Amino acid sequence: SDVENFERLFSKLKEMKDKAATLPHEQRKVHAEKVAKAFWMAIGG
Amino acid sequence: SDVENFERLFSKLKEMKDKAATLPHEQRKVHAEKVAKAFWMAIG
Amino acid sequence: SDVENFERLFSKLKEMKDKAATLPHEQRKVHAEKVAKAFWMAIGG
Amino acid sequence: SDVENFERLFSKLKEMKDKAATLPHEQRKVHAEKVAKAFWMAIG
Repeated sequence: SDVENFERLFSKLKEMKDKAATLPHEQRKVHAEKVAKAFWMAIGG
Repeated sequence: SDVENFERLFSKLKEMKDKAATLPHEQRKVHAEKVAKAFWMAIG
Repeated sequence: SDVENFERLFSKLKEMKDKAATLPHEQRKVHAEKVAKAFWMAIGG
Repeated sequence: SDVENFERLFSKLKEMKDKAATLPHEQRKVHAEKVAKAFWMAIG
């Protein structure tokens, strides 16, 4: 029904809000992994 | 200790290998989170 | 395999460590050779 | 002894010639060792 659909979509919006809050931590993790890949290639990995 | 240094460096090589291997997956997560943020900011 | 690759890369890190330990002796040798080149040019070599 | 002095000075000229000629190669070794040290310190 429309109520269950709205409840599910609010849950989806909360999911999107939480993903957005994760973004700065995720971007720092990506930078650290880029550094690791550069070192990994440099030593001949 | 010789063996302890190898133990430490082996795990640091493994950690560096794992970070490097996870980079494409993490880049896809960052993109998906950016899409989620843009839609959340526009809607909410 | 991944084990042989890790073993080879540890060997590479030990190579880099040994090169780093050689650096002070190498810099003293470079200074002595710079002195020698200055004298060599001075006497018309 | 006249010949002994020439023997000594000839080899000192040769040693000085050899040091001077090795300078560019040794400078490249120093640079490579500095690169190895920077990466070893950052990783290990």
